[PDB]
Amino acid sequence: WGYGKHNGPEHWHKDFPIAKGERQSPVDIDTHTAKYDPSLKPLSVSYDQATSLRILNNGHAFNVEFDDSQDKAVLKGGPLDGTYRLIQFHFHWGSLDGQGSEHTVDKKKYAAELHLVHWNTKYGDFGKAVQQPDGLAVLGIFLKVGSAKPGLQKVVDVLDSIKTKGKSADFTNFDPRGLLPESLDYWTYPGSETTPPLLECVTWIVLKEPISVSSEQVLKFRKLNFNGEGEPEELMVDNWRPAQPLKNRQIKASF
Ligand SMILES: CC(=O)Nc1nnc(S(N)(=O)=O)s1
Ligand SMILES: [Hg+2]
Ligand SMILES: [Zn+2]
Repeated sequence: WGYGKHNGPEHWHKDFPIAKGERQSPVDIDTHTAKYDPSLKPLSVSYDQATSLRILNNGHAFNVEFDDSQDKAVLKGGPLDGTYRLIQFHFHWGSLDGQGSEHTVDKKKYAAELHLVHWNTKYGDFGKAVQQPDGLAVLGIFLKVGSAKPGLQKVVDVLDSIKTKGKSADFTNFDPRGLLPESLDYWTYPGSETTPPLLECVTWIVLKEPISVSSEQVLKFRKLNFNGEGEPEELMVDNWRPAQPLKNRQIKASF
């Protein structure tokens, strides 16, 4: 599976038939059919005791991994019942600045999208959590191209260390708070992981307020490679899944 002509999203259904299931992500957020629900609590993002461990290029994107052995960085509040542990975060980006996001907002596509993944602590570990309809919660953040994001620069600089598939680099003392927008106003809906196994286990929480990063900061994203070392060069660009049919679902807004 990958994002190419022969192994791209329009083919993942053959090994992963859940690709055309019931609650698949991403989706277009139509802001006028989004149901403002005033029973939706504010988000409680507690990320001040976060331990980042490392960064690694896994062939389809890079993941800053975190130590989820204790509630150090947790997400609760909003639509969530219970505490969800931060395990890792990654982006999806495009080859140009008019594509990149997975989720769109009135069919508009932004330059990229940050996903901070969290698993429900009721289930003991991430592994058991994806056996559950409420196992995961992914906080989604849109990136637009403008002024540079200060807090994004440590990530951008490490990317030469992990140019190719399989590479890693110790990456401690990274504080994820530096990537959060000013406002925690979100849209939320039942969905899925957007990369195989496409498990229908995610409560998505997409923020309304994009962060901006600079054009030179996102250029560095597009230098990475899909391919392993000593293999033909495949630039890691456009690693996003097209929007899926909302099928029944209604998207709520906290605003
Ligand atoms: C281990 C892990 O995190 N797997 C994920 N699969 N898809 C994710 S995504 N596309 O929803 O943000 S996270
Ligand atoms: Hg599930
Ligand atoms: Zn993702």
